Amino acid sequence: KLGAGYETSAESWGTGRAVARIPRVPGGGTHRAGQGAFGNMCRGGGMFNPTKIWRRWGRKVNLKEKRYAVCSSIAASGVTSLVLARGHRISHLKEVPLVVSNDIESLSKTKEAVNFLVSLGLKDEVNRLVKSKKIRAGKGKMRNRKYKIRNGPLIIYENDNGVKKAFRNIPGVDLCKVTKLNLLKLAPGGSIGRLCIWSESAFKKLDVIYGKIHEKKVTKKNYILPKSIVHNPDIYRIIHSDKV
Amino acid sequence: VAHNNVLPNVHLHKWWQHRVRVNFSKNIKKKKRRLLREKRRKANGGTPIEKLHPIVHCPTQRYNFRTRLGKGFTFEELKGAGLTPRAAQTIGICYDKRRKNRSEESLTKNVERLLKYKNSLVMIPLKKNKAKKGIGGIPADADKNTIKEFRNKKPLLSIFKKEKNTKPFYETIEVSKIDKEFLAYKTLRRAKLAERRKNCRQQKKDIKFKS
Amino acid sequence: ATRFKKNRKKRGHVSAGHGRVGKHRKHPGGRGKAGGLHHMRINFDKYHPGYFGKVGMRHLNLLKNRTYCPTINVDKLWGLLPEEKKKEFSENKDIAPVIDVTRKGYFKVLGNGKLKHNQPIVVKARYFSSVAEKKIKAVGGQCILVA
Amino acid sequence: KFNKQKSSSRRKMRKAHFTAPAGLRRKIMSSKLSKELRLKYKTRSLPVRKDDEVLICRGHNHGREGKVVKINRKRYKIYVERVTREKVNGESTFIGIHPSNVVLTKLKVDKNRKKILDRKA
RNA sequence: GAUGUUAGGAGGGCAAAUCCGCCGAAUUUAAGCAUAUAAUUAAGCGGAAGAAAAGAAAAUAACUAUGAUUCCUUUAGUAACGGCGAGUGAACAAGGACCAGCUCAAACGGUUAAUCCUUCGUUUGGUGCAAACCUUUCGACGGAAUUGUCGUUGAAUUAUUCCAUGAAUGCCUUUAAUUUGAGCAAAGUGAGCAGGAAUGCUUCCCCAUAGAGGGUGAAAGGCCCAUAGUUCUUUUUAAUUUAUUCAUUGGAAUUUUUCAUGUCGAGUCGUGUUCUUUGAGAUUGGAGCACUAAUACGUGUGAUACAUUUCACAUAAAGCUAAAUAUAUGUAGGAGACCGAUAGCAAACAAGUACCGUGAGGGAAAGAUGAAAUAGUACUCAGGAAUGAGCAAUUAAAUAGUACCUGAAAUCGUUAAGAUGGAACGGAUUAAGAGAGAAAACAAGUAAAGAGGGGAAUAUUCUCUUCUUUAUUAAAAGAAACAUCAGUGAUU
RNA sequence: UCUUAACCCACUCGUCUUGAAACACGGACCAAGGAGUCUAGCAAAUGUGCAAGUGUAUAUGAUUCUUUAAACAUUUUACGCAUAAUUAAUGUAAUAUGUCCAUUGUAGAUUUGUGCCCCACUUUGCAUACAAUACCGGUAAGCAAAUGCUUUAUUGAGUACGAG
RNA sequence: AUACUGACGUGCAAAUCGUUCAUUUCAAUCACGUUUAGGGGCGAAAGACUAAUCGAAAAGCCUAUUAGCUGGUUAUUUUCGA
RNA sequence: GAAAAAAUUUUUUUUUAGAAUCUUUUUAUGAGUAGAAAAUCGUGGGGUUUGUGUUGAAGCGAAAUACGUGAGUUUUCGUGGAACAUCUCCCUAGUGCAGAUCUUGGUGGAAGUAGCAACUAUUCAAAUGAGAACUUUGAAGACUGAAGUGGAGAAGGGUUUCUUGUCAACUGUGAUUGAACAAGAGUUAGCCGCUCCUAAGGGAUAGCUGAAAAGUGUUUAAAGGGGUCCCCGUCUCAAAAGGGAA
RNA sequence: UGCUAUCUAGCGAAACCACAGCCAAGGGAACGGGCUUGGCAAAAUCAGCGGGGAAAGAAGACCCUGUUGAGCUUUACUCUAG
RNA sequence: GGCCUAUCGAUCCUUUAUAUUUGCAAAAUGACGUAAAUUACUUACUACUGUGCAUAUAGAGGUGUCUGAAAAGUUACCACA
RNA sequence: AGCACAGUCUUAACGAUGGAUGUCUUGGUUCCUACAGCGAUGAAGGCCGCAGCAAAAUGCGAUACGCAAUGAAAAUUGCAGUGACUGAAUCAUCAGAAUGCUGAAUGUAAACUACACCAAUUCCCUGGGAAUAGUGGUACUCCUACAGAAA
Repeated sequence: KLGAGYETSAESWGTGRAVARIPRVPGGGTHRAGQGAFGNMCRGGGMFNPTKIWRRWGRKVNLKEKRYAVCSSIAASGVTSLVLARGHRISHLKEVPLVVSNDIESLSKTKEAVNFLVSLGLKDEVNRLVKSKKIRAGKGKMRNRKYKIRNGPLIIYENDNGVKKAFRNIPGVDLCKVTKLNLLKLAPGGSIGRLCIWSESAFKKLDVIYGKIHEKKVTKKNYILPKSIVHNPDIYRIIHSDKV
Repeated sequence: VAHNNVLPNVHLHKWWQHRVRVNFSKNIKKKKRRLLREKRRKANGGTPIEKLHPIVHCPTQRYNFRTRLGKGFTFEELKGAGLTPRAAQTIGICYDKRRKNRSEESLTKNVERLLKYKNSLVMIPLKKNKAKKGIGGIPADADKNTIKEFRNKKPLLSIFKKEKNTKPFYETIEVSKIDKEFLAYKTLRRAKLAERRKNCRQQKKDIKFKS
Repeated sequence: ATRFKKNRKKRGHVSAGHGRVGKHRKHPGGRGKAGGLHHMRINFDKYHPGYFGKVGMRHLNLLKNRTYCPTINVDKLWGLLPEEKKKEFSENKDIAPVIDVTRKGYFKVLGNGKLKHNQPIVVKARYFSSVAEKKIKAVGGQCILVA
Repeated sequence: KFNKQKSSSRRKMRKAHFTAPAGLRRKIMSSKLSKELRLKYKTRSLPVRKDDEVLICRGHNHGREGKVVKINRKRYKIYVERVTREKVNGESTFIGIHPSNVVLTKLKVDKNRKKILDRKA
């Protein structure tokens, strides 16, 4: 509040009568009177620096950097070891990226989705998600941040026929359109290696998007993927080698 | 001021704290603008609400190469098109009254653009099922089969946007068709130098003409 | 931001890095740039010499677009041409490339650099340097004054 | 969830809960219907009325059936005949029961109830 | 021009966050101060609106030019201004949002003002339950105005092509959006355990296009309201669908050919001067005063005073106009990486209150029993009474009894232990007391009989295991002590 | 562990001040609250992405609509800053063109060879330092029939295979 | 309201109380109503007074004015250190 | 890549390191205000991860053969009864107090002390009541001493009045008293005042200035009275002690 | 002599307060209640009193200082009502 | 320049010197110069082009509290840090 | 039924005292979205009333914690009291009716319930009969119309 901590008139009767030299509230019979008026040490004294909307809350996050983060997170999501490290219960999964047919995109009901997750082998993951409904502590509660849940599958879809409506209202599971990928969904808490479930439609569209077939409207305009500084990270194989 | 620090150039000595504004409405404002124009177009039967500008030259030494959307076609271009001012208001072409239509090349280009629009345009019957030939160089009233068939299709609104220009301009020329004769630096300096002599001559010409 | 600050390093330290003897108070030479020439003359002379005085006539409304100047050197003139196209010109002795520098955005061509010997090129521009002109003639190219 | 018309805050819902008009008070004085009756009426839950016969399913008083005496809209408590309690001075009153804790057996039929049942089915 | 309680009307005042006018400072900065700075800011007095004002060229350019307004991005911390010190500081272009035009006035129309209004009336429609609104042409009777209302936008004249027009019959079909209030709205109040009582724990079920939210005797998708989803009814505004004949009157646009080439706002511009202001600089805008113009081949502009001449561009001194844009006040929503009762609005509350001040004014302190008081202290005894106690008594719980959650520290009381010759405490090192402890601070395995648990073989045979219990052999571990070395001293 | 003892040692803390145990100043006590922040612009540092470009501005677009107030996209000469300096200023403006090679030195990282590997010669020779030449804008001086010239001076934040 | 520089001096009182003393028919005293307002008033002049306020009243604001000056300026270890 | 012990070659018992800000090893070094750096530890919130909850957590007091150089951390018992963490990683901040004649709130020592000293004085008996120096009644003694602690009225206050109850707190002692608290009751006008009249005064009309706000007030007026259509005329409030019927 | 003080019954504060509370000498910021060395030093109190606590108080009214002021004056500077 | 060691002064401003160097913002002011042409807005070619102001470079005019405020008294009425 | 030393200081235990801490939270907070003027046809503000038992903020205005109407719709309840088995008891909506005295405040006034002047006024009945001292109007400026006066 703009006027807070300063609206009162203020007075100074203590200098020449042995009371400390901070301003005092004027008046008589009210028990505010003769009390310390304002200043950051005082009751009613307000902030030392009043907060204002001048504050640099946002940031410019750069286009090339944004693209790199999405691509690299998708590549990280690829890696099986990273998926497990991220805490996904990977044991009964049957491919390194999890890829399902076109036929996924039409699935219609929460039970069918659960059945599909069980069929994949994510029953244990679904169990961890169910378990992970817990009350978030402290003042968050009073600000309507009541429960915290954990993050399981990210479903990447093209067709809108069923999956969009079906995987909606599944605790801990996220959805994204192939064009409109989100780094916040791909890497929660900035954590690399989220469990990604793709439609074949989505997977094929992805390949098109970041260069293939040269599709004029689907491709990102003259975009070029980044390349690693190290050509092959197996350093110990270099060490092992005969020349070395 | 101290050490290696540059002199400041801030103007925060005046009471700026009640003369400052921070934009938190941007993306929602953009959404509202989109919603407003979308609602308007839909209310107009989905018919175009877009305005077709003349192509006009960007000014002075810096921008003379470039060309942009202008205020309005104005009478000479409209007369060349065969369109009335009233028609120009009635249809989507941009309107004016004091933009002169200048040089031949610009006028010829804009009448061609008008002609392109005029050929393009199809006009819905005024009263529906009481079709007429009608006024202003506006198209005669559309038949019922065609207009319905056309309504189902997208409108073609490409011509509204600015056009592109020659992609390579790297063109070949044979060695014996060019020469080494030229003195461009000399030509420039001489041209500026001889301006005074010409200006004086031209003033005398202008006096003679006026006489 | 708040958790890495110098105040967090010095949190219980009284004056706290600003001098116990000093007892830290705001702008104690006077405000802003104001002590320049008077009290900060040594700083201004040593770090910003040509600051004080009045130099030159005035031009009341400059209008910077009137005198606008986008330049290229002859060195980078060939660089406006693609590699494969340039190879074709290198191969074919009988032809030269026309380059419209203004259509590529430039008005003046300056004389820094090298033009490859025995290799005609046609350069179209509003302005050329004396050196640029000399190089274009020397290599058997042509210069076109163009508006 | 999806509608942005109504608040998802704790704060508004509570205020609405305390400041209720009578129809709202009636809504949050509804009880679940008996199983064959739910099939009969095509209705999960019904607003309590004076001469209704409820069964208690919760608290220390669970498993007791009985007629409703008085309904207290203000404290949101129904009173039932066989849930008596003596007070500090030995006066007998009925224990007030929140309507969440009871399942309705025989609803009272009346013209207003008939209209409600006709509306529901 | 007076006068009228003549008949009909209007204004006044309030509210102010944003808006528009006036009028209009200083603290402050320069480390002093005077010009500059704060700042054309605050206060003052006025006017408006849901936005206002501004706006259709007396404009910008010098290009291959642009072409009403507003707004943004920018130019630009730049040209420029400045005790050229401190300091101040635009506009045009370009990219965009968004874009809308126009009419008085002269001029033109006299075998007729073709105008305008009040009062009296009168009928072709349409709603609504009813109030009542809404369309609708036709006559009077009064006035007003020629000191100029209405029509016209050079003038006729040709061909083309539209619009108003009136009557009869035909016809109001279908949807799509859009937006209100409305409704309906999935599965368990299933075992068992401990529990004051589950929404807990298990365990057997499930539902989700609803696992947002709230309430519900402890954390609820299945207890309730709600939610997601839908069924309508409401707003308007699109598409679709249907018109056909018969009838006058009038207007408009182009297009020919002739003919008319007329016109364009004065104590205003301008200039001088003064004071103010700005970017304006030998004067940018304002204002006072003095002198005071030209008529469209004029005169106003083209940022350094001037003369003399170009050329480009505009048309002042009359007027209006939607949109984008702004909004800290009132009301309504929705919010949060906000505060959590000394904070957050002064105010979580019977607070703009109490209370204080002659008055203008100044202005607080101030939330929580329990699931349930339709569980709020019954009863008895001792008391003048307050109260107290109880074999008596609610509650799961009363050192939970309404000055009721939790109940810190300061402070003070009771009991016990210690201390005590002008301080008090401390450090370092032991001591005696007073407490506490077995987790390294001893005891593996073996046999006996209790309690559990597992694995294998083809629901139960085989077999592997850990704790209690009786006693029965190991052992290791530390502390001592001496000897033995190696390092380092001292001794004779 | 707590508790007194006892030997030896033990001056009110904070504070400004050269200097406080002070006859210097503040502090009866306890609890809670209580002071280098935020914005603007700039700089160096270090990370990160790209590189002679870079940022995507206002804004548009979408099969984007609890969380979405973000995220995603942008049908080849817009603008900021950097790609050139100089200068009151009309202006002018970077090897010099016989060569796709590509300024001169001296140290100097790196490389060939000889007599695993340090080596001792040679061999090749970046950054960088110290110099040097060139050459461009300014200014002189000398000339000047204007494609202004001229070895020589001087001067700029210059330039001599771009770094932002 | 002269003196006792009386009592009082955490008062009976933010100027009281006791005793002494001046005044008492006029430039007298008292009431009520009324006038003159802040760089202003008013002043038998003392810069007096103008509501426990005066060499410039009270209220609110510019304002969180400004202060080279006074005071204060908050967990730990390690390193270099004037 | 095998070392030891216990058994009776074979059984049993212990161990068996490869995480670059990392592990092993060696030597040197170790002062410190103002000041600079790094490593830490804690608080509020956020994302993330995987847990803790009424077979009682947080919180709080007292502790612990506890761990850490340290800030701290961890834990026990007691109280307590609802929400609590993240060291896995990383963001963010109204983020760490002994002190400011700090702010605010509570509280002590000073201390059962200073003190309850203006104003000549009370006694006896009785009654009431739980209880009487200071309530009531009586008897005495006294005092105020008509410039009265007596009557009346103005200002100002406002049910303080009065009866009937009455004693939680108040009535700076006591208290049954009360100007405290509770329930009621009560102020009667042709003639008494106000009300009316004008004054010192104030506010306006008429004007005129001033951007307005205001500054002025018959002063460049076509204006309330009496008359058989004529003759006169600025208004208005202002005295509870002037004038003023009874 | 009165009224107080005094003692009881009753009611019942405040200022002040780093921690405190015997000296002497020494050194020391050059005059110590605490420090070093000496003298010494044995509970608890009641009534007083003024040697000390460089006693209490009020951010030295004195003096000096500030590129803080304010008041006043002139033939100080710059204006200005008249 | 004075036998040596002394004999002196920023920015802004004013002023006079100096220039085949410049500017006053769409243009011009020598000079219609020199040629041709002749219906005319002809066509070439020319280092030297009005008043006034601004610059640029070089001095001088001064600041002696001399690395540069345009600045007298007074307070025993006084206040504050 | 004995025995303690006192006082002062310290320790532990247990209480008083106090209101911190912790936990809440129908409140604040900032932002975004959305609509957005009232008044002589008497606003805002202010008084004075009005509850069965009723003081208060709240609510309402002499018909006064509501009247009527609509949509919900069976209770109400501290006591008394009022209804149901659907214009009743309860809510919400709220368009009809009602809205004291004031206040720009406007008949002259104002520390006044003081004071003018012109209309006397209202109801009931079907073209008449009854009641009541009651109720209105009458400010200042402007405008249009009319009037009778003044060129």
